[PDB]
Amino acid sequence: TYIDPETYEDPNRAVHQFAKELDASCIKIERVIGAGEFGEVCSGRLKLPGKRDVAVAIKTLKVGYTEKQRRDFLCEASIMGQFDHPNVVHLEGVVTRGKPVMIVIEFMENGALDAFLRKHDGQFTVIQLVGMLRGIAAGMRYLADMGYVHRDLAARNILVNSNLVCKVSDFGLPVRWTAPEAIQYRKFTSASDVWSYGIVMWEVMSYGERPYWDMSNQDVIKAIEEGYRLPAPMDCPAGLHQLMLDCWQKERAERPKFEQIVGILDKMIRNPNSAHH
Repeated sequence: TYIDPETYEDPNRAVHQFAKELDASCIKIERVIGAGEFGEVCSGRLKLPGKRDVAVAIKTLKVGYTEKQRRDFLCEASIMGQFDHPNVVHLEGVVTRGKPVMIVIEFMENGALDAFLRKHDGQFTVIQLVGMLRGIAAGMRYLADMGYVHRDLAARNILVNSNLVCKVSDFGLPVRWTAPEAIQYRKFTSASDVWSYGIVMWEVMSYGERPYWDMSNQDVIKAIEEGYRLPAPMDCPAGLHQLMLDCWQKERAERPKFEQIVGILDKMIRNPNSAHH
């Protein structure tokens, strides 16, 4: 079960409990692949004993960090280290003292899902896109069952590997992805994650359009309050859009659970015609 590392009196102690310390000499930084909240994100490789090198992403904590930043940065590792599922990004380990501070994660060659789909706009069949959504739902089902509420589920936080497997990422600690009760009353639960999941479905079926396009945050909020919901994207079957609508139920208890979502998508894969009903 998920342990919130901020329940520890010393959060540094949780890092060492859940994340393997790595020798910096075994980490090769090859290229800068992104900017993070805390420092550059790089691709490279990690040398493991007896094994061929594994390709990794390396999140750096930029030099000159405070203790608070180090703590906040490493919290991601102390959370990610607790998980083991095919659709959740795997933690290789961390470098926390004595050498440049880093979190080392499995390399996802194709990067963030929203950018990936924008690049490959119109190149995936409904069944392929549904397969991606099913992977994300299976990752979320696992997390919800572990007692973990994500809060920032969005296509930009889903990573895609060279085999097109989609995995949940971003375990550190927005409006248009967030359930109304979470925006207004800070009630974040797995049911508000299901609302976010609905938005992710729409992002996927639209090949990475911005939810609600150019509407302002305030206009999104008001629209949702009046019963507005985003339409089926081009080529999106009606049944799949109905599942989005179900994720966006005003009353959180009426939204499907992730287990139900997985089942529904599996049925659309086995019987693709049923995606229209």
